[PDB]
Amino acid sequence: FCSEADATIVIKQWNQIYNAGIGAKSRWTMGNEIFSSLFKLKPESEVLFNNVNVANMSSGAFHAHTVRVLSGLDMGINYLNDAGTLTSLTAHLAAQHVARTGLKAVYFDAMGKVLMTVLPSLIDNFNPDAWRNCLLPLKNAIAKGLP
Amino acid sequence: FCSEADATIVIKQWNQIYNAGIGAKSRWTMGNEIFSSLFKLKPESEVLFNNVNVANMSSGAFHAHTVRVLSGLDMGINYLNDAGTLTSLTAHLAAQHVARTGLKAVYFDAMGKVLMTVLPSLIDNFNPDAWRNCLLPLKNAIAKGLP
Amino acid sequence: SNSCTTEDRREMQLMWANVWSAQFTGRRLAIAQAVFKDLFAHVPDAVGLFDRVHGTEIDSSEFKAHCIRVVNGLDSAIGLLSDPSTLNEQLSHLATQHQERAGVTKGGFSAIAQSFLRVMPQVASCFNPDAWSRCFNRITNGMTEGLAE
Amino acid sequence: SNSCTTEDRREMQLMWANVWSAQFTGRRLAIAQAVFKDLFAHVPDAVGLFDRVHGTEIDSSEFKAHCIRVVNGLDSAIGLLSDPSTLNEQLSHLATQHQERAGVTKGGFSAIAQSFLRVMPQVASCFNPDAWSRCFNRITNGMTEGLAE
Amino acid sequence: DCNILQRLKVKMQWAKAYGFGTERAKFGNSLWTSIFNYAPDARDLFKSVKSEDMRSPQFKAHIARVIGGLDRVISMFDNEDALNADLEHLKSQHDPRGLDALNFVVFGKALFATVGGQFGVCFDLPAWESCYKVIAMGITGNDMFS
Amino acid sequence: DCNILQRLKVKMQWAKAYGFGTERAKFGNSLWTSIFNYAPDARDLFKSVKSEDMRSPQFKAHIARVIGGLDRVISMFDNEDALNADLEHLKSQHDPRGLDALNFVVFGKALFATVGGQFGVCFDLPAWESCYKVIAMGITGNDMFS
Amino acid sequence: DCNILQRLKVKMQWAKAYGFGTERAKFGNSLWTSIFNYAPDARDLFKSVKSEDMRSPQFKAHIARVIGGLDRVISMFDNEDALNADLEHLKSQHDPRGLDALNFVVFGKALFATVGGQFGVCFDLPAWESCYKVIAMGITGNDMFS
Amino acid sequence: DCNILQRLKVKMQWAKAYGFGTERAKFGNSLWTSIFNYAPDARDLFKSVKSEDMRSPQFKAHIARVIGGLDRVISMFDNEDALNADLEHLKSQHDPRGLDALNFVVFGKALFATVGGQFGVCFDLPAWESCYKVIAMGITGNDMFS
Amino acid sequence: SECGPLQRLKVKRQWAEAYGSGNGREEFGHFIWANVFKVAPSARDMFKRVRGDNIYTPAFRAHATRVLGGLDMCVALLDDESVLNTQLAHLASQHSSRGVSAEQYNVVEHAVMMGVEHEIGQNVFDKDAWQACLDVITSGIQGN
Amino acid sequence: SECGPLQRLKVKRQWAEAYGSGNGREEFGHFIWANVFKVAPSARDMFKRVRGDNIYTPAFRAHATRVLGGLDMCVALLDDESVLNTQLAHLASQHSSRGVSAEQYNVVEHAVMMGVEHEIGQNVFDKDAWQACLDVITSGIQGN
Ligand code: HEM
Ligand code: HEM
Ligand code: HEM
Ligand code: HEM
Ligand code: HEM
Ligand code: HEM
Ligand code: HEM
Ligand code: HEM
Ligand code: HEM
Ligand code: HEM
Ligand SMILES: *[C@@H]1O[C@H](CO[C@@H]2O[C@@H](C)[C@@H](O)[C@@H](O)[C@@H]2O)[C@@H](O)[C@H](O)[C@H]1NC(C)=O
Ligand SMILES: *[C@@H]1O[C@H](CO[C@@H]2O[C@@H](C)[C@@H](O)[C@@H](O)[C@@H]2O)[C@@H](O)[C@H](O)[C@H]1NC(C)=O
Repeated sequence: FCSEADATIVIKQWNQIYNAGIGAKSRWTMGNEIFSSLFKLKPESEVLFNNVNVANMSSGAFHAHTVRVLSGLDMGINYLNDAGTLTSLTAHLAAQHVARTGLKAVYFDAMGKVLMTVLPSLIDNFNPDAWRNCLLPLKNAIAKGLP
Repeated sequence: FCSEADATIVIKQWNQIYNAGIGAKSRWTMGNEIFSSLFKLKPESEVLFNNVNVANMSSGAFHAHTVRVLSGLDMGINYLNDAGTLTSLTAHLAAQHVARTGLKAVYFDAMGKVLMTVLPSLIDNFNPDAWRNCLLPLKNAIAKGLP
Repeated sequence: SNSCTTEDRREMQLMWANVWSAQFTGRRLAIAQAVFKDLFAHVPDAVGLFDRVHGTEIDSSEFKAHCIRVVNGLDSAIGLLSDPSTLNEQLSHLATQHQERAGVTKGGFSAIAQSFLRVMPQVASCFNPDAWSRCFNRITNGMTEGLAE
Repeated sequence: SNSCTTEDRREMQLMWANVWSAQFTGRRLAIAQAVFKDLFAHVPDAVGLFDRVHGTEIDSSEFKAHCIRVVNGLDSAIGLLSDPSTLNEQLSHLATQHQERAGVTKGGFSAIAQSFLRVMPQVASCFNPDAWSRCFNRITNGMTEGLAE
Repeated sequence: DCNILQRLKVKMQWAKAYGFGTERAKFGNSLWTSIFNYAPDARDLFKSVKSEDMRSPQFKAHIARVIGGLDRVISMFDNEDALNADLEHLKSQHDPRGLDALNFVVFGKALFATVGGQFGVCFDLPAWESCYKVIAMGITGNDMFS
Repeated sequence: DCNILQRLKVKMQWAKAYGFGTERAKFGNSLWTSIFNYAPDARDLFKSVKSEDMRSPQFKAHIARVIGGLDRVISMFDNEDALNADLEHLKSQHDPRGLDALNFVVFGKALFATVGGQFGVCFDLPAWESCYKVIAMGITGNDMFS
Repeated sequence: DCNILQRLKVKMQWAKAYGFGTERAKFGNSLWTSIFNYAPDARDLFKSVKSEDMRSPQFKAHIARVIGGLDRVISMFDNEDALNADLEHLKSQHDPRGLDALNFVVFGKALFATVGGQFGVCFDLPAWESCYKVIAMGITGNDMFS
Repeated sequence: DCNILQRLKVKMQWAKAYGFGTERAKFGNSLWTSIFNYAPDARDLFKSVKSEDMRSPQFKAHIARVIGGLDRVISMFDNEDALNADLEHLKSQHDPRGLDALNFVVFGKALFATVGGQFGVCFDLPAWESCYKVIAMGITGNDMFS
Repeated sequence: SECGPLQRLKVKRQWAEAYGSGNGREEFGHFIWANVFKVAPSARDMFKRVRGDNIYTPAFRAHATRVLGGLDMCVALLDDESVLNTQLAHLASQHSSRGVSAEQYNVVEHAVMMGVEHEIGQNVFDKDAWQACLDVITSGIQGN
Repeated sequence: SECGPLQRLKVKRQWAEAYGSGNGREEFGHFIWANVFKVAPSARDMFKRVRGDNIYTPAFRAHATRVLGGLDMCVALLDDESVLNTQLAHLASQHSSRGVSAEQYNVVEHAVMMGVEHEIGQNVFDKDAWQACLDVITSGIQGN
């Protein structure tokens, strides 16, 4: 996936803005910013989130969706040094996405650029290279098998 | 009397302005300021120091009086962590004062306010709470039995 | 002695920091609102002292902003317990802010002191009620100097 | 992965600092001139890209000053590998400096990359070619964004 | 029960005992070692994630998802709308498995022991009993958690 | 229920959380700090031992008596005759004080959090719940603890 | 003797060997352990302050007053007026006790040994012999200290 | 051989292994311990500087001059004019001694072993073989060093 | 730049680091107001009651404590538009009769920014986020 | 004072210490340009393309990297008159169309000097050597 020193940087900068001691309001604030930006790069994808009430991004259903997305992203980040477990974790995330009709791999490319865009606004001394070396293997492993 | 951490603060701030390596001129300067202030709050008490030539506060007799007062105050401060010995030391100081005619306990209250007033002008980061927690048990133990 | 000692001061700042939220009012607002709920349910005539900040509507923006101010003033005082010189000045400022208000007395502070004694163990870990109240009283003592009983 | 890792970055800065001279161009000038000698002897038509700085006369003051500039720009980039945010900006500035010049392509950088791979072990102690080229390529990747193949 | 103060208390003590990085996996391994020791029969329920070997990347992956689920649910303790929505989502995943609700009771005991054994003496067990009921109630719907 | 194997586990985990010397005093202070934080009103029940000041010699003597009672009861967990004789004796000391049996529920919660927070992650909470019931039943006689 | 230089020297070495806080009491205990070892008969003179037990708060209090007296007198070494005035005050307290002046000689020996053993090799014994004479002369008035 | 890159490389590794202060003398003693161990016959050539005792100030002085000579020559590796001029100066000092050139080969082996054993694995032996040839050629003039 | 949701989050965390728990608060406040009065000595007169002449006094240190507490309340409320506006209006009334210029609010603004940077380091300080979100705060203390 | 052979050697070694290998370079450049823009805020406008408004941005930090690299090349060439003049002329053309005043070159000069002193300590800083040898550099960037 990515090196231990790179993974160490990513994990530390991530806990900085995301951990168990952070109220969910900042959780879905980040989630709303991330997904609103995804719908601006790829408007065609907003229809895929109709089941979680994307029509109202202030709803309890969509807040919960973004929370479990960021939680899954957090789970992958915190297992960067356990490559065997990360493989299984990303394989499961891939199955949870391949089954969803309308998802193209390009949408995950667009999500990657959103993360590379938003996170520097949130993170002290954001390291885009350490994040690229680690997120891109994550992105592909989740988009593995996507059209 | 007072807690060990409070006593530690008092003792340290006291050695700062009073120790064995300090010439007696600064000793009676502090003593003159302290007693001049006591005579301004309670003028009735200046008559009690006639035996040590309070009429001339530049005299060798009155300099010596203030020196032994501050020395006794120093002795009590440096035994704050030895409560059993401080009890005996203050009991002796009480006997040396109860025997003196004309002394009211209110005079020792006034002395306390003088100390709380003067010492901040002399001491770096004077801690009035740590000093109150320790001096007030000292003051009462010396004024114990006074009218 | 019942005096707020250097030890008691360290412990209170620990009990407070392990609950205080440095970035979001969610934890401060909850503690404060819970305290005044306790105070009002024990002192009914106190709600009318906060007519101005909508005391009857604890979830209004006006009372939310007042709760934040109260908790901010307590936070400043707890931190200034390390610097009693400055603390004494700040407690005087708080006193005159609670002065010239009929109904604001020394009896209401004893009541809110109990309010905190019931709220804090529900949200604070490793709570020491003895060391807490000795320094809480030390704080309120400066806040109630020129107040009625 | 072939990615320039945090580890590879530390190693390159070590390979570079153990050769770089902080006070005298003698070591910088030698490395740079040796690199372009290698590049010209492998890419003959490249010399004409440096007509302006007397590429044919490697020992002229004009090409000496150009070599110092190239090595200074590489030194800045290697140091900025620790701060990729700033690094990305600096590599863009270098890209536009190599843009709008016919003959300056992505093929010349692959050639000079080999030039460095032959020069550096001759002057650097403890040289790691794997870790060096992974981050050298990372650097040239930003320098060749809007260039022809 | 599980008032707003207990919800904050639970969020505090959870964040501490849960920690960062690989300690998270150690917590999760301890949580599940306790569940299978409290109820050895529950292990056969997780053959789809290779509970046959709790060191396998399959079961380690399951542990991560579960404790990640606890974390996100606890993080939403202060927002009813997002909380219930996610609890409904967890219920829709667990209902087709036809799980005996008595194992969610077992899960709670193992969670209390793991958090409290990691957090120390100041563990607020009543608050965790109350606020776990809210979680198990949302996932199962069983009034055993009333 | 509290069977013989659970009795052995509790004896073993108690011995270890309890400790030697001044650790017992620190253990005892934490248990009673937890009790009065779990239920502030229960503190007024102990004015006979000066609960107003918990570092007073009168209350520290009470703490020592209580955790001394816990230790000796737990030690006799494997002899029914001796154990029930002592529980009967403890019941006779507590009954004329008219105590609400719900306070013994709170006591158990604090005991679990104290022992568990001291002993660590492998604390057997089901074992302790079932066996403390045996103690609380022996002392109060209330079928709450049945 | 005891010129102004020796008075400053004595003030320096006294401040160092006397120290701060509880070390002061250790110095004082050593000073008096030496006096009673040099002259065991002198111990019976201090039954009013419980010299029967040098660890008692009564004798510890006496030690503090005495070494505090030394400190204030040494501190006034550079001001004749204040010095003699305080020495007269000490004389008025010691005269009614009818003390053999040979014990003030013993006190001096014990003081030199304690200060020098605490201060180290650079102890100026002649200066301390000269300037202690000035002190004992003011308290006793005996020309043995001439 | 001995191009400009190898000259810089040699200057780098020399500066490191040569060090500062007394380590310089330890390097020099090791260099000459090796020469006399590689060729015991060479020792008799240095009776003018008391090679009979390598610890004597006479031979220590000789060691210092030699390694100081290496250092200044290596320092001038990047300037042909100064280099050859100093090498000619060394040649005029060594020629009247009628030295077998095979001992300059021995000197080189001992120098490589000492520098490399001090500098570590990254020692560039080919570069040191090439650039020492340049030095021995300038001092001896022998085409054995071609 | 704009004080959007992301900038409010960054400012929140950076303030919490700079403001801290309470130990460095006295030095934090001192650094700020030593800067304010250096850039604008004429501002001292408005602080007559709190010893603006001597910022080392306990009287002024308590004033600096109140100012920082006011900033803390606003920063903590940057994600709560409704409540933030209420508190900002309270601060506005606390300054209404004092004639504080828009130039002076910018001076203190710059001092607060130099103080946070001095507290957390230039290496991480987000000038755009801090400038935009303090503008939102000061502009609300000035009514508008 | 004159920038002779000895002063060039001293400046060389003192620069190498201050400029370092690369770890303190971001702080080194920041200290310099925080001084420049404080002494002369009006100079910010010439740096519009590199975010002169916000010297914390990666855009300006890259500009400060280039400036320091330019100084490094000149300092390293202070013992090489011919090559130094060539590089100084290159810097001159890089500033030719920008209208940089002689007053501004002295401002940056003073900032560079305060930055080296801040980096190596006032205890060793050679003001005469640095003043004389930076004059030689700036005067060559201004044509003459
Ligand atoms: C780092 C990037 C992403 C991660 C870690 C991630 C992870 C997740 C997770 C954990 C879930 C919920 C699974 C569950 O129901 O338990 C989810 C749902 C979903 N994700 Fe992703 N996701 C990512 C990016 C994307 C992208 C780029 C898309 C493109 C449209 C996408 C589309 C969806 C959809 C449609 C759902 C289902 C929403 C629903 O429940 O109705 N995700 N994702
Ligand atoms: C911290 C406060 C005080 C301390 C430690 C203290 C201690 C002493 C000491 C050690 C002496 C000399 C005893 C001796 O003769 O050996 C003394 C004398 C005396 N003190 Fe106090 N004192 C204090 C405050 C006061 C106050 C407030 C008064 C009120 C008038 C007072 C009245 C006197 C008098 C009248 C004498 C006798 C003066 C004389 O010798 O003629 N003292 N005190
Ligand atoms: C530790 C306890 C308390 C603290 C730290 C505290 C602090 C504060 C603070 C900081 C303010 C804001 C003043 C302003 O912004 O001008 C305030 C206002 C006020 N407080 Fe307190 N307070 C405490 C207890 C009480 C009690 C017990 C009462 C009444 C029984 C009370 C009554 C009031 C009133 C009436 C106001 C003004 C209403 C308003 O500003 O709209 N406070 N308090
Ligand atoms: C790591 C590799 C390289 C680095 C660090 C580098 C860096 C630089 C720098 C700093 C300059 C100075 C620009 C200025 O002062 O305005 C420059 C100029 C130039 N470079 Fe590169 N360069 C590299 C590779 C190449 C290659 C491979 C080529 C061609 C195949 C090339 C062609 C040029 C040209 C034509 C100029 C301008 C001529 C002149 O300024 O007189 N560079 N380079
Ligand atoms: C608070 C308690 C619990 C939480 C938060 C929780 C959460 C989760 C999560 C997040 C997943 C992964 C969903 C997915 O991505 O597909 C999952 C799967 C599962 N859970 Fe739960 N869980 C809890 C308790 C339990 C209990 C007590 C049982 C059974 C005794 C159970 C049985 C399962 C099974 C069988 C699976 C799927 C295994 C597989 O994928 O093969 N869960 N749970
Ligand atoms: C659950 C296990 C408990 C044990 C092993 C235990 C043990 C003891 C012991 C050994 C004594 C001393 C008896 C004596 O010598 O006079 C005592 C006294 C007492 N206990 Fe308990 N206790 C338990 C629970 C409780 C609870 C939950 C309460 C009330 C909430 C309680 C209330 C009291 C009171 C009021 C006293 C009398 C204190 C006094 O002497 O003034 N006990 N207990
Ligand atoms: C430089 C030498 C000495 C100094 C500075 C000194 C000082 C003092 C002081 C300050 C007191 C306490 C006065 C009071 O507060 O009542 C005292 C008491 C006393 N001193 Fe001295 N002393 C010295 C030597 C001696 C010697 C050598 C003896 C006897 C051999 C002696 C016998 C006593 C006695 C018997 C008391 C009173 C004991 C009591 O209160 O019951 N002193 N002295
Ligand atoms: C790179 C190799 C060498 C260098 C740089 C070198 C350098 C020097 C230097 C600096 C001196 C001192 C000249 C003076 O101040 O009088 C010296 C003296 C001498 N060297 Fe060499 N040397 C080298 C190799 C050798 C070898 C291989 C031999 C013989 C096998 C040799 C034989 C001598 C002798 C006999 C003396 C004079 C001893 C005396 O003064 O009594 N040298 N050399
Ligand atoms: C920009 C953010 C500011 C904040 C957060 C702030 C906060 C505060 C607070 C909380 C008080 C206490 C009011 C009270 O308790 O009565 C206060 C008082 C005061 N402030 Fe500000 N303030 C700010 C800006 C300014 C500026 C820019 C000035 C003047 C240049 C200023 C001048 C004053 C004055 C004169 C007082 C009255 C102090 C007294 O005499 O008691 N404030 N401020
Ligand atoms: C005194 C020593 C100086 C050095 C070593 C230096 C160095 C440099 C360098 C290397 C560049 C990069 C040019 C490029 O790549 O296109 C640059 C750009 C620039 N410099 Fe300087 N400079 C100095 C003085 C100054 C001064 C005093 C000013 C103004 C007060 C100034 C204003 C500028 C401007 C406006 C740019 C253009 C930046 C851009 O928009 O890309 N320079 N400088
Ligand atoms: C969007 O939702 C906002 C938030 O309200 C919460 O979520 C909605 C879905 C309801 O469940 C409500 O009870 C919650 O409090 C609303 O403020 C907003 O009006 C909604 N927008 C529209 C267009 O309906
Ligand atoms: C008060 O005393 C001042 C200090 O003089 C010293 O003390 C007096 C008591 C004499 O002992 C003298 O020999 C000392 O040098 C005098 O300067 C001052 O004049 C005195 N004041 C009065 C009114 O007599």
